[PDB]
Amino acid sequence: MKTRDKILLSSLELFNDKGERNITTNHIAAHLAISPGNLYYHFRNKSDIIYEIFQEYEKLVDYYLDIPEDRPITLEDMTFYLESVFDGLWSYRFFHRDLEYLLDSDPRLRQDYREFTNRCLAAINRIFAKLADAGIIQPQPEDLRSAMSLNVWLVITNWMAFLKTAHLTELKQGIYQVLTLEVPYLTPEYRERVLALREKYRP
Amino acid sequence: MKTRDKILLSSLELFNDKGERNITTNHIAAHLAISPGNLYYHFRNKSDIIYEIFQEYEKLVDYYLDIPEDRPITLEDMTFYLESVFDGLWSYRFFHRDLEYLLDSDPRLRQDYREFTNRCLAAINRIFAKLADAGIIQPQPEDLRSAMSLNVWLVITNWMAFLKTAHLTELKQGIYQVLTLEVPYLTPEYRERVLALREKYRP
Repeated sequence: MKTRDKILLSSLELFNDKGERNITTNHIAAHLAISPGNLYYHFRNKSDIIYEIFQEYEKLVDYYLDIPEDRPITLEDMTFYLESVFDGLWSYRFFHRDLEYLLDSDPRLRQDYREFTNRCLAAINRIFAKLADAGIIQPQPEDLRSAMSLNVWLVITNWMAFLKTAHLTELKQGIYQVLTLEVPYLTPEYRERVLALREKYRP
Repeated sequence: MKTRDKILLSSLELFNDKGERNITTNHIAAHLAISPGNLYYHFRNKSDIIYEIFQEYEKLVDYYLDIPEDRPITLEDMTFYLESVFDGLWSYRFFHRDLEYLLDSDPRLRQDYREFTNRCLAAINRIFAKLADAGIIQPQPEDLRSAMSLNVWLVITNWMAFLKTAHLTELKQGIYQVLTLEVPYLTPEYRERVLALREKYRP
């Protein structure tokens, strides 16, 4: 692994574990046993570290939420989209925790995150659109589906934060809450299985 | 106004405007034109300021969410509960922004916030329970209602945070998203008005 990749890997670990608030470039250099100057060669400041870490998260989520258009959406796809996004949110937990300071610190990050959020929302719309086509949920108007998609986002991205105030694999039980959003829209064909599936995620 | 009350009022203003992360007791003393020693008399450290500010927010929300039991719940009550909680979340915006560091800094705050969250959730259950009794929504099982109540909480407390990433009275349009949760459970009697009401909050 190249020195640079260690820097990104270790920074992520320290940010997730101690909070980005409390981690400086000197801490990161000390952890990695490289001089401050060595770290500076690869990254001029902490914001540049954070931006590149975000760019890896962005690439990951885009890859998971690249919806296939040549086949119908299955329940196994639904569980994959949900689990993989929840795993992402755990692996990059430092980001959503200090989100608002990170956006304010970096206009590039703010711009990219706004655009990323629209892609994610557009993938949630698209998943529901396909679930309708497959006969899993009842098809809904353009407005009520945009609203419902935002609620999915709001629930998923605030689950970690709720767990810290209520008290790894403890984390995925937020799927139960997301599936609760689509409980009354389930068609007769699938009501039995989707509820059965939902139950397997209960805290 | 007593010197102490100014300290709490001004600390809230500086925390909301600049972020608690970036505000120290010296900044607060400087803003108020009182010596560091004068501030120390009233508050030994920043955590004590924050705890007391939280205790005022807690009292406020408890007062708004003290559900009357001697009459049925109306739609006007529903809008009040929603608007007042959203106004609270704006007025104390600094708290939810740095929530996780604030809980970690103070075990008293962590304990009280966990308990406060249960009271709030228990008021959401109770509001739905009363909406069922009034014939506004369809009555739901104990489990599906606990789940739905948590989704309300998850949506409300993450609305501010979404607005910073998507781009005062701009803030209350999250009511549309909360009411979207109860759209399919509306009874024939009230479907017309609750949707009509929901529309008045559209961004």
